[PDB]
Amino acid sequence: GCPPCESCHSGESTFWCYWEALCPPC
Repeated sequence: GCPPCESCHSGESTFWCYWEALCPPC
């Protein structure tokens, strides 16, 4: 499950966005 698109891709503190990174934008 991809968390809110406000994070990840140079957004907020990246927890798994540098690792899994499978979080498409809204």
